Amino acid sequence: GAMAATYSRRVRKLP
Amino acid sequence: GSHMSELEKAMVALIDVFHQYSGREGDKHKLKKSELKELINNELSHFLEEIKEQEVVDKVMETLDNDGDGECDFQEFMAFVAMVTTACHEFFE
Amino acid sequence: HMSELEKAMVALIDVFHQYSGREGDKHKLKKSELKELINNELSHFLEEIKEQEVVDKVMETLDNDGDGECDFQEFMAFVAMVTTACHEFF
Ligand SMILES: [Ca+2]
Ligand SMILES: [Ca+2]
Ligand SMILES: [Ca+2]
Ligand SMILES: [Ca+2]
Repeated sequence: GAMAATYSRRVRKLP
Repeated sequence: GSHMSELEKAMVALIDVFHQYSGREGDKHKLKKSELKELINNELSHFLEEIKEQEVVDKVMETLDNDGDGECDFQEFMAFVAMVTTACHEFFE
Repeated sequence: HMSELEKAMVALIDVFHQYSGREGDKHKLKKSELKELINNELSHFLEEIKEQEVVDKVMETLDNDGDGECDFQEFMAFVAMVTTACHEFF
């Protein structure tokens, strides 16, 4: 909060 | 552990906020500049200054768009999240 | 009142700092901290890491500045990678 303005190895199955 | 971790719930939220805005107009799997604008203005109102100039959203979308299709897909949105998160972190060390 | 998106970003930072702070360089994840992060905090998205070779490969993939460890920017690329893969199955 300043702020920054702008301009700047295996997956499971899982149900 | 067996509970969904904060990391894993963080990730889910990234997916959810994307689809909640990408689903609004046109392609439901991509953010056109209008959707991206709303996302940033409504969900990053503490980290990013509000966008009201069209030129800004054009420039942000230009930097974000690497498939060159004029819209932000999820992979490209993650890159954007990475960038923003990294910036806030740089002011935290 | 921070948004869900903003809270998610902060939690990404908080978990990196929790694990990176345990051993050695307190601002980077070494291989052992990385294996623990994945096994402890990603057990529903990634298969458990049981073998050294797997940690080696992951760190090798993640380590783009060549120092053998994973800094925060390299961690975000990891999170982008994983989240994007999961995004498919949803
Ligand atoms: Ca859309
Ligand atoms: Ca695109
Ligand atoms: Ca460390
Ligand atoms: Ca590195």
